[PDB]
Amino acid sequence: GERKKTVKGMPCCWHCEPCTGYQYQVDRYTCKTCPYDMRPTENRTGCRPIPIIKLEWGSPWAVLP
Ligand SMILES: CC(C)CCC[C@@H](C)[C@H]1CC[C@H]2[C@@H]3CC=C4C[C@@H](O)CC[C@]4(C)[C@H]3CC[C@]12C
Repeated sequence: GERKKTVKGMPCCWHCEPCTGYQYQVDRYTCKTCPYDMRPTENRTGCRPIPIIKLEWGSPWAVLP
């Protein structure tokens, strides 16, 4: 769940830094950027649907109506 370990001139030892928040560790060397249709979960690998909210009957801004 943490990509972009960039290899130096020698292809043996790498430095690992976090990718972007909206990006993924889908592959070892690819940040996937899962689309806006669904939000990253706790682990940065694998997409997860966004929770949905609606007009709640107990909404504080729906008392006077
Ligand atoms: C007492 C209730 C059930 C009926 C009468 C409600 C009337 C008086 C209206 C007039 C203005 C209204 C408030 C206007 C704005 C807010 C801020 C919001 O973040 C929570 C609800 C709250 C606090 C409303 C509550 C209901 C309210 C006080």
